[PDB]
Amino acid sequence: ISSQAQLEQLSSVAAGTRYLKNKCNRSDLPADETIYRAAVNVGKARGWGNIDVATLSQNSDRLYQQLLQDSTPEATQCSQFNRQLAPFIASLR
Amino acid sequence: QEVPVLTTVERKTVGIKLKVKPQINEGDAVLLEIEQEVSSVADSASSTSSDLGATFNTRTVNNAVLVGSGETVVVGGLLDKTVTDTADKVPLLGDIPVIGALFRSDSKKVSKRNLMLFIRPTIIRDRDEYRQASSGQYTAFNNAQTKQRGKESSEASLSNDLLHIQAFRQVSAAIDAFNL
Amino acid sequence: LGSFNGIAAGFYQGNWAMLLTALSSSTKNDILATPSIVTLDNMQATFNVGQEVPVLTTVERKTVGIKLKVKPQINEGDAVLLEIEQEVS
Amino acid sequence: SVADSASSTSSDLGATFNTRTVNNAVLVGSGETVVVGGLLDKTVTDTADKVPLLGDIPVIGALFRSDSKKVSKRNLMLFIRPTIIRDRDEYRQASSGQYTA
Amino acid sequence: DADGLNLGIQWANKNAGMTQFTNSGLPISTAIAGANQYNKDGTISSSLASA
Repeated sequence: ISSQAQLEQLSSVAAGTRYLKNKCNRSDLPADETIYRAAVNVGKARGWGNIDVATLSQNSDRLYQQLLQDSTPEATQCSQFNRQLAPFIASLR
Repeated sequence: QEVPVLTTVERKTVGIKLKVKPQINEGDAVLLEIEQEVSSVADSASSTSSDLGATFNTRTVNNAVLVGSGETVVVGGLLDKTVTDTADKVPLLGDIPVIGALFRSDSKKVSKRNLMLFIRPTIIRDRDEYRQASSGQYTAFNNAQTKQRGKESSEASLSNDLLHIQAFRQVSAAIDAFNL
Repeated sequence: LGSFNGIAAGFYQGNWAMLLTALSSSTKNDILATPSIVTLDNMQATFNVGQEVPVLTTVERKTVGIKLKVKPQINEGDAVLLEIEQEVS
Repeated sequence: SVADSASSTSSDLGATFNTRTVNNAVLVGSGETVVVGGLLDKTVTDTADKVPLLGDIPVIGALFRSDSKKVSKRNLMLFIRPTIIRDRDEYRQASSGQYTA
Repeated sequence: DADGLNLGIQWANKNAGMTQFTNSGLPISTAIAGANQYNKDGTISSSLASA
């Protein structure tokens, strides 16, 4: 509840942004490393304790697999995310 | 609510009794022999003679109409003002408006009123067409619901999980958490 | 005196007296009623607004308002027939 | 339900019987959340009174108005959902899971 | 919606006339009976117009 929710929230936005880039034609989004750096920057702006980049990467991978294996139609996933990762996108640009 | 009158008495209902009969004719058209009333009881002060105490304010519509599928339709309408005046003055006096205004005695009042009725159907053929109608409409509910007081809700949220149709439920949730 | 209205002027000079008495009163009242409705031709629609009050005829329900009902018949290209009845009570 | 905070009982029949009553027919797929019936409604009323010609300067004159305002909002939603069950197997999940709920 | 207004005055004099208006909610009777009863009793007595 101290170092877990921060990691999960940043991993979730990084995984969803990578999903959007790879599977929902969001070619305006930068490479995976840049998405990871942007998620770290969101945590830094909030004054959060330093989040390990590699710990963020490993978690985010796991969440990306969950988005991929989900039995949710793609169209629905892309629409949902595109509207969920909206603010984030703004921050990373 | 429901309230009994003395006709030994029977059951009487006061509310919004909206009933209809839909007939789909063309590819897109419908027929609606609708009737309803919005009733209440006021009784600030009224005629009750120790018999039956009741006012039963009501408006009651019924008719039949042809309507296209997705359409806003004016059914019934009323708009009305009502003014009354009361004056009295010692004769020959009060005639100089600026000065004599000290002898008139005036009581004036008005009442204005208006009433409007609208109906709108939508056809639904199969599952697909159903999802938008339900989900969207339900959102229209949550709009006013979550509009003022920001509370977390087991029922509402879970029900939404129904209307949606496990991992996606995790990531979208987490994103939501983040943006508070 | 609890009910009187107007003016009257007291005078006294020895043995006599006199009281003048007058008043003016007026009252004005207006109303307006515009209902509107739609229906098909052959089926009758009916419409009403207003409260409902019971009389002792053990009693029954009685309505007081604007009961406007009609029957529209479209004949020509443009003409109509209206067996309308209503009351403002 | 029955409320009866205060209501019309004339020493006859004491009752309010607040109620909402639905009935209809619908076609529905097996595992599906379905909106059946719905109501949503607000109701506002205002009451003002002031000595005439006064209270007109909002910042200053506010000392002569007398205000009573109130609102009421309301909403109501109905949902149904069936599930078909063919045999024992299909039965176990429905019961067990539901019981867990 | 409903709007309403009213306005009116009234006069009184022992040696002179009397300008009364009942619609107002209070006659002069309330006054002539309010003050002579007041200052007779010294203070209010419930006999006065409950209006």
